[PDB]
Amino acid sequence: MAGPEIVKLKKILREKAVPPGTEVPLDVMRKGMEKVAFKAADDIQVEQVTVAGCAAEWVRAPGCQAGKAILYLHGGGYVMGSINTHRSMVGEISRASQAAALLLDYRLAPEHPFPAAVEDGVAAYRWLLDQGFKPQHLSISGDSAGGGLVLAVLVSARDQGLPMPASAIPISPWADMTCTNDSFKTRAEADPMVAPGGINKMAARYLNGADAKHPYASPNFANLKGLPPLLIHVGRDEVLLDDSIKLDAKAKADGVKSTLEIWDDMIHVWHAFHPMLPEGKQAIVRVGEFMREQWAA
Ligand SMILES: [Cl-]
Ligand code: NA
Repeated sequence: MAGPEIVKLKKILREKAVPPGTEVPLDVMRKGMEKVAFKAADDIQVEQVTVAGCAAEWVRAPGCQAGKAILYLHGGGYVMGSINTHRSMVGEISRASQAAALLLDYRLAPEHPFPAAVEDGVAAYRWLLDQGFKPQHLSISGDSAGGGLVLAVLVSARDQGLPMPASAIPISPWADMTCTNDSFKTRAEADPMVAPGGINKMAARYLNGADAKHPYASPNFANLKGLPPLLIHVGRDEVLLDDSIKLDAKAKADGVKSTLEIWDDMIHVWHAFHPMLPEGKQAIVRVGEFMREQWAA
């Protein structure tokens, strides 16, 4: 059934998880995420750059093809996460796709609420086009809050007249700020991650009074017509299951070439656990293949 890695991983995550209900201050969560972040592989080279007023890093694994790039939007519920927390996983995505990744330190809430993150994402994409990268040589990817942001950035870029990239790969996307999908109940017991009444708090902090059904905050409610080919990754054992299934339905309905992959026994952004999780490495390899596939077309 389930690999021994995932089983032990779920065990470890449940042991370290903070009890439901307990309110962890934001700076504490932010420092905790930074503290436990995985160190990127020794062969991942990095270059600090500033993009659209944001700190960023070009994350290049060996084997990167010149002319191609990935705009990567990190997870962290729009309130935490950074270049440092995602450098390891992004390095591996760069390895599998044979393309350098632009890891953006976009503005976070509550200091900079919605639509600050979307503006930064769109500006970073504009920046890439301005640097000379061709739309057909580009890809946008991100996890969790970052996965939703991938879609939000695409819709906003499109509305502003920007060309669409060759592909987009949202990982465990959070594309519905309302958090009302059934999976928050049907997949809760199997989701070792936290938890959430904790997730409603992040939505509150990000929106800061904005309509939770705003297209740029919750892409599952947006018009996705014209968006590029999509690869949607999501674990069957996560509370955001329904977000990915509904995103896929919305996309196909809007004429978008969408490919949803629900990985059995997997958890929220299981990719991040590639060091100890075979499925993690596998999923990342798949993201890379899909990106290469779309760039070849
Ligand atoms: Cl923001
Ligand atoms: Na198909």
